[PDB]
Amino acid sequence: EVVETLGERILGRVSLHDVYNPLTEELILKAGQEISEADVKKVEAAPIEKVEVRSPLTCEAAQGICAKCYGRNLATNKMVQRGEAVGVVAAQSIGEPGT
Amino acid sequence: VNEVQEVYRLQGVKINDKHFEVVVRQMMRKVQIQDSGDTTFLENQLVHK
Amino acid sequence: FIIRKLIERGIVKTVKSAKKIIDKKEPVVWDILENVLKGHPVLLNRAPTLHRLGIQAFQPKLIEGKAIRLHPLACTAFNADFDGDQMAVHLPLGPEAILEAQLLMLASQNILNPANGSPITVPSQDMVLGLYYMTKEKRSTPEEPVIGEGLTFYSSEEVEIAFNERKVALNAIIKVRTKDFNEAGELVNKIIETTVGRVLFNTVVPEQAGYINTVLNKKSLRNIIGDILAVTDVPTTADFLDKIKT
Amino acid sequence: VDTLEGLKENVIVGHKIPAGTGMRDYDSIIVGSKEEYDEIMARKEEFKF
Amino acid sequence: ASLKASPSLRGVVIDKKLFSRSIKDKRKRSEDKEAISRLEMDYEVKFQQ
Amino acid sequence: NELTDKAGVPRFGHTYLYDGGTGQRFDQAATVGVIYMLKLGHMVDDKMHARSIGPYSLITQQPLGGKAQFGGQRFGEMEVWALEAYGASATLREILTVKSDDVIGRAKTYESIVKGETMPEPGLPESFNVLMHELKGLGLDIRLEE
Amino acid sequence: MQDLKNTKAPVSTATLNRNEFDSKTGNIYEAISIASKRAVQINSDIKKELLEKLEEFATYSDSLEEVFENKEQIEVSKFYEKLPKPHALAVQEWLEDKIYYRNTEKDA
Amino acid sequence: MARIKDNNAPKRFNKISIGLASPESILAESRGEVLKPETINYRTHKPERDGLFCERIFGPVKDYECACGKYKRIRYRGIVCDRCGVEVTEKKVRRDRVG
Amino acid sequence: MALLNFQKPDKVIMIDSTDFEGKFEFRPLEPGYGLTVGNALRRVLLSSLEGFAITSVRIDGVEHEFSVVPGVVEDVTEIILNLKQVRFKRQIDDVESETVSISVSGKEQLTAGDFQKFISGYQVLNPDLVICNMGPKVSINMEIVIEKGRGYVPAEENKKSNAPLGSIAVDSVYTPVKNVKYSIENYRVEQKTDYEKLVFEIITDGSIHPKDALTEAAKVLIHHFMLFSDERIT
Amino acid sequence: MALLNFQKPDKVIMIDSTDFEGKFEFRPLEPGYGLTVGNALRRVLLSSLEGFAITSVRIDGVEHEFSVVPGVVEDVTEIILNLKQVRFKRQIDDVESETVSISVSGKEQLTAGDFQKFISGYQVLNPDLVICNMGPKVSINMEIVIEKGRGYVPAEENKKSNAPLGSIAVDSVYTPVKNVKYSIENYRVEQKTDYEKLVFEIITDGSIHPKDALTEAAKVLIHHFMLFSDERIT
Ligand SMILES: [Mg+2]
Ligand SMILES: [Zn+2]
Repeated sequence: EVVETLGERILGRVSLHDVYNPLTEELILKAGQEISEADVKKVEAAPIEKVEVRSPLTCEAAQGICAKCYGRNLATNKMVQRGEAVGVVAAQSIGEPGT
Repeated sequence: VNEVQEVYRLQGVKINDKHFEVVVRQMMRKVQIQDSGDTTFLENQLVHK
Repeated sequence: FIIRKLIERGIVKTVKSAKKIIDKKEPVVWDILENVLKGHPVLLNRAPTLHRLGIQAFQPKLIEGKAIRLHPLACTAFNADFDGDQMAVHLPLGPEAILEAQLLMLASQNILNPANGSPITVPSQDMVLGLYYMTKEKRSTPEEPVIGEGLTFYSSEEVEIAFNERKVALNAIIKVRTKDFNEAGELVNKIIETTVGRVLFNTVVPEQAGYINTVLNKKSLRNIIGDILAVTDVPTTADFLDKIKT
Repeated sequence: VDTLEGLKENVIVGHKIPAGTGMRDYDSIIVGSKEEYDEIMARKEEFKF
Repeated sequence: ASLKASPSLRGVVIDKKLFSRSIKDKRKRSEDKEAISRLEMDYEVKFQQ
Repeated sequence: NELTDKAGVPRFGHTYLYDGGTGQRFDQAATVGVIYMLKLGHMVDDKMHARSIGPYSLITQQPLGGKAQFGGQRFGEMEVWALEAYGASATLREILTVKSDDVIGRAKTYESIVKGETMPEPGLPESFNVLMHELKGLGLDIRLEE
Repeated sequence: MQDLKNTKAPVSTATLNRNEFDSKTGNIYEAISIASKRAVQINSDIKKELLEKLEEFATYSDSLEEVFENKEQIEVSKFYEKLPKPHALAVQEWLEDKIYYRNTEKDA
Repeated sequence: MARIKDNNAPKRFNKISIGLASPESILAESRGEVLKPETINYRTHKPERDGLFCERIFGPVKDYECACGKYKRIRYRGIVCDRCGVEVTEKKVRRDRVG
Repeated sequence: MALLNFQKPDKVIMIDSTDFEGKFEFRPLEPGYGLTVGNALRRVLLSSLEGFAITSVRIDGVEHEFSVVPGVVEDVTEIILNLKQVRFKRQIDDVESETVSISVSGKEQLTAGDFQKFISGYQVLNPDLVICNMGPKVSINMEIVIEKGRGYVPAEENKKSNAPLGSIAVDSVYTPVKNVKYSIENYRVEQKTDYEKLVFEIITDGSIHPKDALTEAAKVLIHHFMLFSDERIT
Repeated sequence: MALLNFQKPDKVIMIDSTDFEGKFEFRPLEPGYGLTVGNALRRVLLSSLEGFAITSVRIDGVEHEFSVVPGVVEDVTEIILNLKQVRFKRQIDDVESETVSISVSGKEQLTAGDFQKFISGYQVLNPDLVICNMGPKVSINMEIVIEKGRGYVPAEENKKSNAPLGSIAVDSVYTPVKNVKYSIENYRVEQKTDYEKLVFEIITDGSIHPKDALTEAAKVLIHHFMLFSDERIT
């Protein structure tokens, strides 16, 4: 049973490849463009089940990560900006519900 | 990522996968040497990639 | 800062005299402090600081008593109840520190949880109970009639007029002509069957979010705040939060 | 030899952390009133002509 | 070296106490001997009663 | 129930109340009665404490701790983590250097606030020098280089 | 010196839209840096102006213990007290595109 | 009055280096040798000569005053003594002078 | 003598005011008086104040509410909702009940002001209100009834035996007052940050000015409280 | 002219009233006006009425409040708490304060009525209140200060910088009105069975008769609402 929807898991990330609708053949997801809510709605209405997104696990920045590699700043619901201490935010977010 | 997220999901805690991905990336920045070769590195040495 | 204003006003010329005047608790001290406070937020912190929302910038005002007054909507961020909890106040000094407080730490900016992106400044307890009580429908039965059931209103204005004159009940089911999305996403006037409390709740909901026709619980409120923040900006969401809290 | 690149070293030493507003490329920004700069450059152009 | 109230103490003085060691002087020593003799006599009077 | 019926009190204490500021009766009845209430020894008089400047330590050159000592609040590790997460370099810097242990810096900042001038440039904290002296006392050659 | 009698900057703190604030630079941290530097400059200018105003009402009273109530000095200080703070003025300047900034390292 | 504005701004640095400390460096940085296991005299409660609290090695205890109290006030900066050899400087030098 | 230690307010400050909306300020008020004054004024203003509205509409070619009028985009319900917004002001004194017969043709939009040429005892305050949208060769004929009432009266309570046959009962917003609100902020006097500051807001349809509504409500309250005088108690 | 159809009430009718309790009726009232009139009057009655109380006490042989009088069963804290409950009423016009010296001996109980001999400008309404219990040979020479005010003034605001040694500032409660109750009943005028009758029950401490308490509350409300006139709006 679907516990987490694909739309809830690809929201805010960055589409790695130009993804076309297999039926009607339009460019739904653009390479290097953040998946907004409109893209989520388009994908949920299209026959797409796996989306290849850029993740911190696979960014080649020399020091740290960078904005496209990461995705969306969940505190502001916009693209993450340069200088964000995303590591401390990640650690605090994981550790807060530990209690 | 999935195994750590399952523990939080079993109690209704919503955390984005980006945080766990950042931590796991920090968990895999080193490699284990097995052939010394002609470099200054030595055997059984955990070195940054 | 009070010493600077005292010296500037010509009341005193030295620091020690200004300190003595401050310690004497004169009306001039409070007159200076009222304007000194403005534009100078303070960081409130409750320990343990599990996430970054444990430190938040608040614009202070002078109040009587010896207890810090904290906004209820921030409590969920601080994990703070009022059974004996204590908070710490830190005062930024430099202009860059004040700018960081006003633009990165202000509680009205910390609406979303950085962990998941969902709102964290969501109504809770008495606020949610009141909103639920206002937006729940009541059906008329022969034993207990509900005043003003089945009435049609040209706008939320007429609902407000009838409610203020005690001619329609808060939980009565009525029909109101208001703006709502169509199947194409455009806002068009239509007659919706709703409740008086829902109309009153929607008088503070931004028109870009359409019309909300559901009984308000915590989950629905969280989703609604997220949607309003998605369509509008942060200040509109903050005003909406304050209004629905009231 | 520690080069003081992370947040902890700069917290201990008391320097600006390399995150947020303390990034090293924000220390070389020269600001001023746009009107004053425009007036100064207009005067410079008038003197040059 | 005075004791000063902190800027939170507001109260009313209800009692004060001073405890001192008697100064050892020669005349005070003779007076103490006379007083201890008188007290001893009074206490043998109480003993006999 | 018997005692409330004998005392002219509604059962379960369910009574209709009237608002004092408006006069309208509340929509639903509310539980009203008499409760035994205690006053605990955690009084706001003993808890409130405010410090701008005060006594500092002679070792760490940092504000003392305690209302009796007129000390300052502790900005611990977690608070620094929150400040870093927000990205406040300036606030963290003021908390680290000029508000705690930059001996010259704090005096110059007080003077600058009183006189309205610009904020002083912070210097090396004194606790770092204590750390360096302990390291040198452990026989380590610690060198600060430009 | 800008007209301090007709400024539109808020007197107290307000919820400023970050998207408008960081639209020009693409980074709110950069905008905060620029605004803070402009705020320092504005504070210096305001201090100079206030000192010039106060030098007029420099009643030469040699006594120091007595408190002197000069109405004109109090009026001037009151006028400058209710003004928006220098960081607020810098923010208003930044939102109105009245701040000039440049990077020496990038321009070299 | 206000504090004396010390114009000696801290020397900015970008690195910290650590290593083994030579005996020569320890002697070169030191102001003297601690010769007695005393800290303060039990009869006068004053720092002992050549002890762990010596004012000859670690600095004066009083501000701008020497041990024997012959040279006093700011006029006599840098003059150690003819008698007690205790420099007339700020007592804060007791946080920087080593033995 | 009775009010000597009292922290009395200065006077009412009209901060912003139009013919439709108005906001007033009362300061400084002693603790507990902002609520008293604001609630009393709001209750008097939110009572069933007097005014004129439309009580019956009778459109030819229509016999029930859920019917289609030929050539008109909106149904009868929308026409009634629009007619409920027409605001009237008395012009000729001692005019209570009036019946208006209206025939409009050759227009793409039937508005409230088009009734003005047929209305004698009243004046339409909003002549730019779209009553209905009609087609090119569409002639609309309607008989409306303008009466005098108090507050908000629904259709059931507003049916009159003098209405012509075929009329539809209409809810009537007789009251001139659209909305009344108040807020009580904290006002500082000397070392007391606990004084009160009352901010009043009145929205009115335009028949009465907000300041006039405030003065009339205050007059009613004053007249009621004058009866508790020593000479007026037996 | 729209407010002329209002049903103006006749007057306030005193049904029963002693010097302590009183019952009044307000009739006829328009639907909804009994509530506003009654609540406003109740708030003003409970909040802003003047009365006389003790502000400071000095007992011979007593240095501060946390002490004991030799021979008296009660401490000085309990004596102060009993003195707070002594209610006074005016007997001579134009008196604002009075310092009373009382010397009582030979009685096993010191009561409030013992002060009437030494009081010239006031009357003690509760002479049976037990101030303290004393032995038959214990003499109390005390001195109280009776002043005028409204509401509750703590001891910190009654501390006089010129008061003699041993003076203890005492918390003052000035409110003369103890309880206000009001009910709204249905009142019938001719063919209308929807008018209102406001029934008031006022319990005071005896310093002010209930009728004059009602008149004073009405006067305060009237003074507040007169500021809403046209001439006082800017
Ligand atoms: Mg708690
Ligand atoms: Zn010497």
